[PDB]
Amino acid sequence: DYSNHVWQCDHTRVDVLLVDQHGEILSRPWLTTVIDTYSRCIMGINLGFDAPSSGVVALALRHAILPKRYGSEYKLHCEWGTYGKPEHFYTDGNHLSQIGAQLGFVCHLRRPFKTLNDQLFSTLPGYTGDARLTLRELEQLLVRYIVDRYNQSIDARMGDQTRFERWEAGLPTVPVPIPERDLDICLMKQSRRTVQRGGCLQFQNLMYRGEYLAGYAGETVNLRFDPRDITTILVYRQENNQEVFLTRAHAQGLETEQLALDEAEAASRRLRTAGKTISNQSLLQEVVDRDALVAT
Amino acid sequence: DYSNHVWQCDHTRVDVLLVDQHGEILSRPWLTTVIDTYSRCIMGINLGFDAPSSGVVALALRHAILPKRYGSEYKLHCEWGTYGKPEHFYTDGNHLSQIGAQLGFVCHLRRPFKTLNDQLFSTLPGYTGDARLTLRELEQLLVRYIVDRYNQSIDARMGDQTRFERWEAGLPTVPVPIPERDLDICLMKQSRRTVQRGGCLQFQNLMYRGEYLAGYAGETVNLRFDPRDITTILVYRQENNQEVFLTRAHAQGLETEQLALDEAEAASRRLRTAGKTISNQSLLQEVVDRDALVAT
Amino acid sequence: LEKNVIATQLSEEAQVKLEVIQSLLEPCDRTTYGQKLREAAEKLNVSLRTVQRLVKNWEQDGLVGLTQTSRADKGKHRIGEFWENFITKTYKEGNKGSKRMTPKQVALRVEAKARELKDSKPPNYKTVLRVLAPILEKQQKAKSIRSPGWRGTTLSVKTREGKDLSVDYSNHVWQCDHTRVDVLLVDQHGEILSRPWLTTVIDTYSRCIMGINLGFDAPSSGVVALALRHAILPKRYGSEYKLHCEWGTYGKPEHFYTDGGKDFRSNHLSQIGAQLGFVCHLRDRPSEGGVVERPFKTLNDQLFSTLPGYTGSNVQERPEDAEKDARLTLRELEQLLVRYIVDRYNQSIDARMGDQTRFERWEAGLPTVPVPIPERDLDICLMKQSRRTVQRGGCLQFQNLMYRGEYLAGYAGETVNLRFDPRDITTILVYRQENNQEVFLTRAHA
Amino acid sequence: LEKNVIATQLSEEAQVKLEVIQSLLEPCDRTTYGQKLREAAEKLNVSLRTVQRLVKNWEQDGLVGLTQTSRADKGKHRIGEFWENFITKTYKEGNKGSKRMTPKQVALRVEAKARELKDSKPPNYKTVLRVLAPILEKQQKAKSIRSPGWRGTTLSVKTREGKDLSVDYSNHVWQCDHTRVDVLLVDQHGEILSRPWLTTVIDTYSRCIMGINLGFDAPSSGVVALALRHAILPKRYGSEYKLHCEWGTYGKPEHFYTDGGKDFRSNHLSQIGAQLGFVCHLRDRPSEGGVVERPFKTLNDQLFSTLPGYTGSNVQERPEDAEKDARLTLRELEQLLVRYIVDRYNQSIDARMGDQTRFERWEAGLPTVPVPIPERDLDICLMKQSRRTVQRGGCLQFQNLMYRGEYLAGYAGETVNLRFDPRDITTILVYRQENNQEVFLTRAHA
DNA sequence: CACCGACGACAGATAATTTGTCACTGTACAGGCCCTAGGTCTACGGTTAG
DNA sequence: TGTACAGTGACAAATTATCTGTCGTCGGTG
DNA sequence: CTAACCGTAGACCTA
DNA sequence: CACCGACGACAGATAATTTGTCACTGTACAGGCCCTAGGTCTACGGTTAG
DNA sequence: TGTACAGTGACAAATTATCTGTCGTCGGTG
DNA sequence: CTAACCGTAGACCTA
Ligand SMILES: [Mg+2]
Ligand SMILES: [Mg+2]
Repeated sequence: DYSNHVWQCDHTRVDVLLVDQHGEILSRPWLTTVIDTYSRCIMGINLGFDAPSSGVVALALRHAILPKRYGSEYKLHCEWGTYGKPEHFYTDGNHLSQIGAQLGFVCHLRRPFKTLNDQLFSTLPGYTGDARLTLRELEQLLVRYIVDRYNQSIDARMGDQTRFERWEAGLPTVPVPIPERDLDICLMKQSRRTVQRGGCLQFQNLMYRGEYLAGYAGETVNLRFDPRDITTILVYRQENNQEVFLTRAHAQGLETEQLALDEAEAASRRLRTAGKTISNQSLLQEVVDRDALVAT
Repeated sequence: DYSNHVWQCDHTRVDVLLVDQHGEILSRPWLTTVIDTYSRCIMGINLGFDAPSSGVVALALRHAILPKRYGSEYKLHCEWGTYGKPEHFYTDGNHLSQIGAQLGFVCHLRRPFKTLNDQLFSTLPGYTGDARLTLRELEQLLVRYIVDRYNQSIDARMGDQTRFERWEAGLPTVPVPIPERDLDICLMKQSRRTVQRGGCLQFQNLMYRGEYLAGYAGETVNLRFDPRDITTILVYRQENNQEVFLTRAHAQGLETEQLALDEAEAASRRLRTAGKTISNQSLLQEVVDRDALVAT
Repeated sequence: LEKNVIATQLSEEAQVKLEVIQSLLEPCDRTTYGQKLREAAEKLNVSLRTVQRLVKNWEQDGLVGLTQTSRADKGKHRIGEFWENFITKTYKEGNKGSKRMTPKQVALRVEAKARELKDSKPPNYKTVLRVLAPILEKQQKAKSIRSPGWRGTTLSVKTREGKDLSVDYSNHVWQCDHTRVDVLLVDQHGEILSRPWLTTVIDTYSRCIMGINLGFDAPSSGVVALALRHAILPKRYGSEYKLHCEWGTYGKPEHFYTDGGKDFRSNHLSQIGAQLGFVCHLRDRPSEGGVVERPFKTLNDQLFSTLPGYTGSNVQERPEDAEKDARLTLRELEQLLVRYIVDRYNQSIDARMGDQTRFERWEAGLPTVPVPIPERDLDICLMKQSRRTVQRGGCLQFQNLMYRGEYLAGYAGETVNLRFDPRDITTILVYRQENNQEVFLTRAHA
Repeated sequence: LEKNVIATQLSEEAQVKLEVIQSLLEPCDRTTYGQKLREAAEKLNVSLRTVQRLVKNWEQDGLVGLTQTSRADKGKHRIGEFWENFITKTYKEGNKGSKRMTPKQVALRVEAKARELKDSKPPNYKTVLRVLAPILEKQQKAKSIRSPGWRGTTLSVKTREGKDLSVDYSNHVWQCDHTRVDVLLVDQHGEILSRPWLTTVIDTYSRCIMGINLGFDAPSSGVVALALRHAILPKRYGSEYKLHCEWGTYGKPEHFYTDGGKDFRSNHLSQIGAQLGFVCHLRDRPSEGGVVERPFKTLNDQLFSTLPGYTGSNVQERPEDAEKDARLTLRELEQLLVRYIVDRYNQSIDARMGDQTRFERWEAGLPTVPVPIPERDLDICLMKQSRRTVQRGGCLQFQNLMYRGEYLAGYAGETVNLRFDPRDITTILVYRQENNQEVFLTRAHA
């Protein structure tokens, strides 16, 4: 009956082929979206390679809830102005209701895709129905469509206002941003890491250095991060029945450009592939057998 | 409607004071009985110091089920001739139904004591309402009453036959004894022991030596025993989801007379105090403080 | 000698099945029984057939039939028989003798062979780790079995000869050995001397300490004789030792049960044994006499590890501060050791049994009141040389010296026995054979 | 810089409470709300008053308020403050310096004090074990922190002086050290010789092995010079070594970064350094250069532990068979070591990064093609004595010998420099100062 | 004024936490690291020249 | 059956911070 | 009597 | 002869088990046990007597 | 940011013994 | 010239 009264989530396999940084072929990605049913406006998205099973939506919701703040690189003209909790959130069928509950809204269990197909995806390189497209590029394209076209379009059910304008028009009150740390029930976790002397951690073959983490050299901690950007990781101390936030740590030795999780894995497996090629065609096997024969 | 159609169990605190082997005062014992409701005949008993909670009845049932075979020491004149499963077994409120189930009879949940009071207990030394009585002596007295008097008495509800004779009279068939090992779902257990070289185990400060246990020196086994007689212990190997009988082991270095569990604990607790007695007066303390002063 | 597998506690699915079964075991009108089957299938939500196998299954296996049957391929390997045996064989050879083989090196050898044989699919390293697992594992228990020891009040020990010797009473069998003390010492000036040897004599029957000595003299027959001398004569100490109890032990053993090192199979000790009247026996293996060795650990744990200059049991744990911190002298350490032994150690409760202190076990167990052996009858611990010849004029040949004294000249040309103190040979006691008896003649001077 | 405690996953009781709360947070008709409270109490079966605290509780603590609140006395001790501090203090003193204290001994000291103070209720031994627990525990992590090392492609090392030295290219910085080889050797007759010393020169930039030598000569400036000689000149081996690849490394370092032991701060090495033109630097601590030391472990793990006569790595693990099994000679072992280094070790992938082999890291990283140093220009490794005086007649004084040769007589009374081979002093090369330049004059004969 | 929700003063019951007790088991006692091979640096009885 | 002390699971008893009622009081609402 | 000078040997430090 | 329970021949689906892959972490490299002090047992150049 | 290889959790893929249906057949019963 | 005899020293084993 009003804007943010009811939110609805949706998911699909996206039939666009992605190709990696080294020209290697990757499998097809998943897309999950969150939409406000009052004006049909897109609140937030999640594009990646993981199935919308248990996870993904947790991060998509977080994306919807938190302010957007996109960079110059996405070449956006319009501001993606939403943030804030709904009264109800519908998802496609416990932890999902725990999120609702810790945040303040009711979770329920149980179609933008029609327009992405026609207006974006079927027109992109690698469309499965030769050409290359990385995940980062695809996500830039996707948000450009959503912030500057879809949400700016006037629907046939309204005619007067755009999907975002009606969203604005229907707000019964000024929403107030929630401090981000309040959202740390969504971020993905690694269960155990040890603090290295000086206050450092390893994650995905990168080294991280923490602020005041040094006093714990030798203890076990666990950590959370946003797969879209792993340059800063949240470190938690493990208390009985609680993860109590300890500090933040920054990646070191990497490139200036912000690094995503899929990109880190890719670099690491390329290095492994390379190692598996030198080998010991005869150099090592011969030596071992000869060593044994000479000993005998 | 027939003998062993329905069995009923009963329990009480017995208000007779027992005194230990060293003249030390013990707390009051529990008694649990199993009775055949067709002729009101006592099938088996369990006398000890543990409450009829979870345990005890398991052993009393086993006692009822297995042949009795009492020794010369109980000075019995009559044979305690019962053995065998009933159709139904009632106890006073899972594991109890698992026993039923593995053995073959139905377990149900929900008054001989009136006569023990008048005809045995109120007349014994230590009756709480100065004199000494050990647990072993009391149990001998109890079974003497049950085998040669209670079950041999003609009840007012019959007049023709004794409680045992009617039990006999009401059997629709010849019961057949069950190999004892089939009853190893009742015996008390210790969860872990290690086999010592040569094939030996410690239990209650006694050493036991097994038959063919030697091949397992160094492995973990668990064990079961009858609290009334701990001279031979049953050793089991731990398989996934099963205790698989391995062997039997006999006590060594002890007296010829069969040893009960309560008696073993008593001897051991008789040594601990004997150790706590001498201690060190000024002796040790003086030496330690002097050692420190001389060092400085 | 078989059977009896008794099931472990059943989980929830089985618990439900159990109840279903309890209802279906009992026969009744055939049609009603049929109804129960239908009901059984709905309670389980499976099929109208299934519950026939479930009951039948129960009929033979009771509670066990309700457990999950394992896949029964467990423990098997899917690789070729040739390779499994190849891996096992390689490893057994790899550790034969003084060398060592790692599972990773084995996996490489396997790969090398695979090449020779043109086998495109040898097992992976991870697999080798799994195949050798049970072999690496058994060993861990094999090296760590804890012996039961003895149960108490009865004991015997074996000799090299395989003879069983009983230990029946106090001063029946005594044992002796040597160790080092894990403490560095200094002299009266602060200069460091290497840690001392500790020699103990222990009463086997009671485990009470009979006598000790410690100092810088390497083990010898001489050291043993000095140790025995202390263990045999009545003890006494001065007030400076700040003792509460007297150390009351003395006597003479019947058997001397000890190690096979040269310090104990010497002619010197044999002479002692012959003169005092006791017999020596040798251990079969280090594990045979443990009562003699054992107490050395308790000294480290209760006394020496609390003193400055403490080293360690091994060089792996030797404190780095161990060389600089030492300040104790031999005299001071000995005083500490004596007070420790007297008012604490021999005052503890026997470990095997009862309420007897070590000192008391010993005293209650001694058949008779001992008679002190006069101190002057310990001259027998002096060494005897089996022969020197007396020279004309009455002088005798010894260790690059000549000795002379009363009588000797009239006995020139005779072969004689010489008893002397290895520490001071100023004079010698000369014996001659008279009817195969060793009889004293004279005391000769250098 | 605070807050954000986020609850752990909730158990079943809390899950039920959560649902109750979801129903009660939402306002509605007051009376209906009242009905919900009644319903809430029945779903929980507690009271009509409880659920007001439960919601309020949720209102402030969210999911955390649904967890079980801890007792909040956790970690506290019930004994007197005096005793808790007494125990902590005693223990800290008990392990100061070279000595060791056990928790057991501490508990006794406590008891002794309790007597002095007439305190009838000191803590029990079990309590002492618990009070000291956190102290014994922290130590276990403290001794075991794993350093991150370096992330790759960039590195530097410190000197004793605190100077940072970069490692920028192949043959920039070389390192050298000495160890023992854990293998006993025999001679051509089967007679055992003590295990040999191994000396290595390692290229810091690439971690490729530059040259080795092993044998029975104890570390010296002489050994170092011999090691350098091998590392500097072009290498070649015969067919008997059964090699597949050539060992291709040679050149000259700029820095010689090594230990501070006397073998490396000698006038002899300094002369070498001056003549060849490179500079020496000393490690600050054993943990500072790890790249030089490290490879010694991989030799034990991949090569030496597979050979007969292997003697473990300590004295705790020394195989008992180690003394009897040795059959290898020095010549044979050296051949094995060379083939190992050449066709396996220097062929492995750099551990820090990429797909470069050790050998390749080195070659890609060397700025220029090296020019071989003529073998005859290694005469500079011979020792130079700073002075002897030439005697009348032309003879010079040396090591208890006189030497003579062409020219010398005309230079008598001059002070001269002598270059000689410590292994063979049959002749000496004589130099004199000419304008502060060292200029060759003659070769003198014994 | 009457009914229901929120908060508190108060007492009473209750599991959580700590402390003390008892039986079963791992592991060192078993000759053993202060000694050794270099180098620098310097003192020096003896020898020789004035 | 090699040996004997330091350290460790399993459990009972004492103390206490915290949860639960019952009732009283204040505030909002009908 | 007096002053200058290479080979042994001792004190000390380190791996 | 018709209906229901028990057993089997057969095919198909399914979790259990094994094997292979990948990222994160513990621990030795840092001069170091073959040497030493007894005893037995015997060989022996030199010395001395015939 | 001391160092690099042997050993180890966490998870995906291939193979297979075993459980589940559907139906047919034999035996007991009405 | 030839035979007998105590003190050093060497081979070997063990804790
Ligand atoms: Mg070094
Ligand atoms: Mg010995």
